[PDB]
Amino acid sequence: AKRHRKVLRDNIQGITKPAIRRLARRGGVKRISGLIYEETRGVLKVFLENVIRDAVTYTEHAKRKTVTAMDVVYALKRQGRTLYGFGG
Amino acid sequence: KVLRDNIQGITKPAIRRLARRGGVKRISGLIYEETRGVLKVFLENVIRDAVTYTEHAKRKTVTAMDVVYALKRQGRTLYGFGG
Amino acid sequence: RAKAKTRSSRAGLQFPVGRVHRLLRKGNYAERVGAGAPVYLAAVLEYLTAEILELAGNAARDNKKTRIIPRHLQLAVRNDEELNKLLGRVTIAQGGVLPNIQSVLLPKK
Amino acid sequence: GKTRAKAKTRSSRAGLQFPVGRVHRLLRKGNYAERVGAGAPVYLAAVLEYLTAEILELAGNAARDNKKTRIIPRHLQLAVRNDEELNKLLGRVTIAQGGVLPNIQSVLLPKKTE
Amino acid sequence: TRKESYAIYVYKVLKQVHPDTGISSKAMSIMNSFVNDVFERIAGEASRLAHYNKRSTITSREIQTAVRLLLPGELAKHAVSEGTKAVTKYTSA
Amino acid sequence: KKRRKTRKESYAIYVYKVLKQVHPDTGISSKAMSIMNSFVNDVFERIAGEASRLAHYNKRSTITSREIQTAVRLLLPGELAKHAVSEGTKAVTKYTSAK
Amino acid sequence: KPHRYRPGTVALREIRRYQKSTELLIRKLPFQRLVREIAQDFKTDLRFQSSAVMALQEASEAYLVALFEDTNLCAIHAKRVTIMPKDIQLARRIRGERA
Amino acid sequence: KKPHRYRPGTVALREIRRYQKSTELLIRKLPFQRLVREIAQDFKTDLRFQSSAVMALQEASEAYLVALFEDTNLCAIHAKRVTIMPKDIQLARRIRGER
Amino acid sequence: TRFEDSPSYVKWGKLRDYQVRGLNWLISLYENGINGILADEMGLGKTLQTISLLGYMKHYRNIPGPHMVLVPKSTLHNWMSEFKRWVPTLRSVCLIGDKEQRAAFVRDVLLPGEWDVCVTSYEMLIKEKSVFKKFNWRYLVIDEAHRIKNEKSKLSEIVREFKTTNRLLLTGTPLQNNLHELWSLLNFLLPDVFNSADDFDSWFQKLVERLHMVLRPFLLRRIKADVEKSLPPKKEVKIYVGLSKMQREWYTRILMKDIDILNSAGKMDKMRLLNILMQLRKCCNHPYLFDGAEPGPPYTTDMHLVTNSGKMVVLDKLLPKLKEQGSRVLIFSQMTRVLDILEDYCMWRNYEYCRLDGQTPHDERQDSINAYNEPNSTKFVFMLSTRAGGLGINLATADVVILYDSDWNPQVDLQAMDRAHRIGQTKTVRVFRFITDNTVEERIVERAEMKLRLDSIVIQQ
DNA sequence: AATACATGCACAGGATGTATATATCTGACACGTGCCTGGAGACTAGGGAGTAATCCCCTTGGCGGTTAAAACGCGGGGGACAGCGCGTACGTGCGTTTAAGCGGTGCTAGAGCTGTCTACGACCAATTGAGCGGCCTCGGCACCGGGATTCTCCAG
DNA sequence: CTGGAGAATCCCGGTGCCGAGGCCGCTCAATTGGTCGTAGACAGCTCTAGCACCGCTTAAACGCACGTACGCGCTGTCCCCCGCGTTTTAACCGCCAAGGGGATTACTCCCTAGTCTCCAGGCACGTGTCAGATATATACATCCTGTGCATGTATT
Ligand SMILES: Nc1ncnc2c1ncn2[C@@H]1O[C@H](COP(=O)(O)OP(=O)(O)O)[C@@H](O)[C@H]1O
Repeated sequence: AKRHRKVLRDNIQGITKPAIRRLARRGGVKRISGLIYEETRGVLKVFLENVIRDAVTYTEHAKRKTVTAMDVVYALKRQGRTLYGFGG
Repeated sequence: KVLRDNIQGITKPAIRRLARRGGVKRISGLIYEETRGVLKVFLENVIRDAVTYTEHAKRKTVTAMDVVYALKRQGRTLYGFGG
Repeated sequence: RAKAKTRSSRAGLQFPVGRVHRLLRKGNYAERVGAGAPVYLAAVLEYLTAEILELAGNAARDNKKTRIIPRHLQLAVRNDEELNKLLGRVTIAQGGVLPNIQSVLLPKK
Repeated sequence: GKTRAKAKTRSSRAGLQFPVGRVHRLLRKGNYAERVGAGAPVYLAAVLEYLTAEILELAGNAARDNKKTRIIPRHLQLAVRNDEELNKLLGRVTIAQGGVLPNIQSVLLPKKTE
Repeated sequence: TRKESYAIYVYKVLKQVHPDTGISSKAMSIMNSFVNDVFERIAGEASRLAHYNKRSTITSREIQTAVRLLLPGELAKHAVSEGTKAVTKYTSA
Repeated sequence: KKRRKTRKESYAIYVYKVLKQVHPDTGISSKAMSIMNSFVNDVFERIAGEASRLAHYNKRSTITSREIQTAVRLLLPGELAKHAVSEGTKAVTKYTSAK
Repeated sequence: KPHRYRPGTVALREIRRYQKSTELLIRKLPFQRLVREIAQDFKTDLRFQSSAVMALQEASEAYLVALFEDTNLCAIHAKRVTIMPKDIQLARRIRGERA
Repeated sequence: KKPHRYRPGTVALREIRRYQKSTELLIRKLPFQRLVREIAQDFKTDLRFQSSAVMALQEASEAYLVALFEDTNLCAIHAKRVTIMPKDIQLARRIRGER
Repeated sequence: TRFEDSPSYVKWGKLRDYQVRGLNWLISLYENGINGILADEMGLGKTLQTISLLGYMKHYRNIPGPHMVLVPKSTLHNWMSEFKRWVPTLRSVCLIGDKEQRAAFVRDVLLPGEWDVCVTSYEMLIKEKSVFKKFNWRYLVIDEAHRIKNEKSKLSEIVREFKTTNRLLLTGTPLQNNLHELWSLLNFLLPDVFNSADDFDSWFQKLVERLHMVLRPFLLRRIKADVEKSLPPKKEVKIYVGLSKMQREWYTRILMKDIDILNSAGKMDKMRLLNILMQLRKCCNHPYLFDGAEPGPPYTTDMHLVTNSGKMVVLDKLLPKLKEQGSRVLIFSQMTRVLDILEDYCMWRNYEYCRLDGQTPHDERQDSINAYNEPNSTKFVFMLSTRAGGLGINLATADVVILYDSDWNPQVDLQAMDRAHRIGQTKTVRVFRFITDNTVEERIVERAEMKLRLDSIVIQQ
């Protein structure tokens, strides 16, 4: 099996394959390949890198240390995806 | 003096030139009328959004700046015409 | 010195207009703000909110609930045409997806 | 008293080439905030100066590669599209008389290419 | 502390439209953020109209044309009708 | 004359000075000058709107150099942003050191 | 005897020729009559400054060229060479101009 | 005797209908939170979070991937196919207007 | 008043006299109609006290049930063994497991009211509140009454809204931090005399006055030095260890905050985010808890694993020193990863361990405690989490307890301290507890000492 | 008078809408500020109507090509058919690890004081930037010639 | 099959050859730089307490792995038909010139309308509290798959 001090599963791979499957059936697709998951993790890392870079820039400008919900609403609004709900 | 059927004045080789700039080798039939519909609805959108600017400014003449602003608020900004 | 009539009570509105005027002045839109301006703007906001909440109330009535949840108004906006076109790049949190399965994926055999 | 000394403009006082005073005036009249800081239009004109310097460097390179001596809109289009970050900065901007980057798809190349 | 919001007015028009219908907490936050976004978009558009026509004020004409711009067809028509009716009510009274 | 046709202020001579700085032997067509002028007006509008929304969000009223710094950190992507921030900070510290 | 070209190479000739060029591929006067024809029912008896018509021709030409580029991408991904109305309908559906 | 295995393409349909008729999250919250903290660690080190911030951009990333899988399924249907593939999301991200 | 001896309803029953005096106290509380707090020291027959109480109740007061007993899940089989061994006449049931055996258990025995006493762990009550709110409970006895430390926990609510007659409490260390623990316990047991915490503060020589104002109506507090007189009191030596070279360089490395290698860049990987004091606790325990402190590993357990933290150095020097001493040793690791590292090390030094991590199932738990407590036992080392192991078990076989790291609360340290000092010991109760310097751990034991001092001034009476 | 494939029920099974209790927690509402909005007035300046100058868009006319329109034929691409095989769906058994509930810190959001130097505003000077005009060099255009890719026989 | 020879148009490139928009030089103006006087946004310094991090506990549902099997993706063939390529025939775009009036647009006066500023008061918010909408549980009828096979026509 495995030996002790079990620290594993690099953090992008923590987004598990049935979660991408559940997102797929939520998106309404009948049948997935076996290669969709890796590039999907790449797409998600790219998108979160852009949005988190904007929110970190916002919170750096306000001289804070805690990313709020308002910072990521401003970051997503500045990208073209206005998120209702959280904050405001 | 209202004009009648100028959309079919956009001739087939003009659409072929517009396509072959885009990089397409073979072009099937009946793509033409769909291209007429696309062009017509797009510039219907920008003509309505320009005419509203002109009628707010109390003019009778559509300037180029109204077209530039109407393309700007559509997220399709056009440079060159004195922005 | 007399009784204070709110301008929303003189415009027939339900949205406030003093707050809208204070927002227009402090929001740095122009150095001057007309007196028909906050009345007209609160009228448009009131019509838009009534327009959403009527459809969201119908959708909450379909799912046999009194309350209105984000799923109801999300289905109401994406089910309507004009409100969808107004809110195309707008992501309602806790909203879910309007149900749509493409017809070549049903078995039908 | 020196009621008008040597009128050293701020573009020469920042070591710049862009109209600091005109940018200050357009920030004041521009309905952007209540007050506009003094260190702001120097920074803004410097950033605009650097961006214009980049676009003109690439347009001059692409125009010299076409042997001409005047930057035309085609050279501006090829300069902005043959660079990644400027393409992402101008991902929506069409320019007039610009043309397209030359790009045939690899599939549409004729068969038995050899 | 003090933080203004459009909660009670949304509840008022909700009770006006449907007299027996509640609403959540998060649906109230969604409607509040929606009203904030729409008001911000219309006010920014009227500001840009006032800059384009060399003006310096915002009267009802600028926001009426901003409503003409921002909304699709029948929604824009009915919002313009509602706004003109409300400003005639305000001026006449 | 003809009422001395109105002062249509634009960015012609600054574009032309910078063009003589980088490629000192290269002219420019007038339509390309209109392109660069519309470009610099658009970019100034973008940075101004961004710094205005920043100063609005922090509940302040003074657009100063820090908000333009974070506005060009938001707008410009990557290497362009870092080079522009370095150049703008150099210009501001030169103008403050020599005012 | 009348020496011909193989079907599929004059199209590549035209692709290189038009991507090299930067002119207006649609002629200007029928486009102007089109714009007046569809502005006839928004406000009657308008006037166009003809820099407006030049700007509209540039905007619609750039829009249609980007549309045909993405449509060509579609009909190549679908294992074809020719483009067909399902490809352009997919292009506007994915891009979001069509709901 | 003879256990009742469902056909390929039936549990898929019931899963699609069940997950489209719901509105809850799909990604599990602690791996997403640790992923967000590792992305945000790259830009700046000492970053706390709101604990509604991560829920906010979880809803954002979920809506993004749902739209991406939707038009990916669209273009895969267009290719006379049912299974989605890497070229599907590459074409969708290209003609969508992204990188 | 009542039974003036070790009574007769208990079978194989040797009640000591002070427990019988406490029984008279509880029955006097029952006569006065007041919910009380039985909160003396551990190892004072407290489970035998309440078992003797219900053995009096069912026999001479004709109360056949129900009287639930709340325990931590590490004490269910212990309580059921004490019920089956001392007062057998009460119908004895116990509930544990997933929803399937829970449904089977309620369908069998919990419908008709057939049992008399039902021991039940905490989370089982949180899952079956809908079942147990459908009963008329006579008593309510909570063993280890410190899950009710705050009065805002969902367990605190769900035990406050029991429609029941009597409540009784059973803990060892009734004070937790200052006053609010006693406040919440008083607002649980007798809620109709208690309104706000300011009332408790205004009632709070004033400290000893409020102490007797608790002690006379409802409190009982003793220690084994008052009643036992047959045992060593304690035997403690506070030994401080050195800091290894790897320990010191890891301490400077975590104090400059700019350390990691596990990518192309030298990032931080979130490990120095907010709570740097517990990161220094993790450092001072062992650097190998962090990533890559061992080299790019073929996972062998060298002596460099034990010579890279001074606690482990003194520990490896002392385990043969206790082997020649020849008695059972008892290690209490707070961090479970440190317990895993000790598992690897005692496998490397080939002693017999029984790991009590806190995620082990109960069926592999009670038999492990029994095999440690067998007559002439063999399992030399006994590795436990401090909380889920040292909360409520009895380990009178050993005599030396190794408190590896004292946590922020000194009273759970006293609980894991006196686990070995349960009934007393044939030998003396040696304590070898470790502490590292030049860190926050001295501040930990100092704040624990101030908490223990403000507990001591009131716990002397 | 038994085989071959097809159509269709039967029924075995599994999910699922629904009937009904009920536990709860969370939205609806009641109250007590107080701070923002309204009443009320002085004002000045931004907009509003007038007015002539004038550029500048719209019609008309001609004509001369250049592009569009129509036609053919065929060759190659789209599309249906079919064969296969392996890649993905589905069911089940272990296992792990998220999730809700604990304690248990303390960093850091956040509110309030408060003093200054920051920008606003105004005056006055003076000069740089827009406009106008002239002029000539870069570039578009045109002949024309020489290379450069393509297609087909045809002798390998 | 098949490279290749050679026509054979296509296209680059060269060399004039006009020509007309950059390009620079006055010009003179609205704008900006210098001075300085106020005032109040923000920098900076408090406290403070809210919530964010962080590990343990304990359940239990999903994730992982594997088995199996079959259904869809991929390739390959045929065919057929329909867009590409070229030729011939129209047609109307574009260039040029000229007129005409009309919107426009910069200047002028004037005048209401939003701003500024006190003074008071009542609607919006924060806090608390409680009952009912719904989340949950369990039970049961109600549909949907699936497929085994009985047979409903065909085959023999
Ligand atoms: N009469 C007695 N005879 C022998 N042993 C006793 C007697 N009474 C109590 N004990 C021992 O003292 C121990 C006290 O344990 P206790 O502290 O009551 O457990 P908890 O900490 O759960 O309350 C019991 O486990 C029991 O073994």
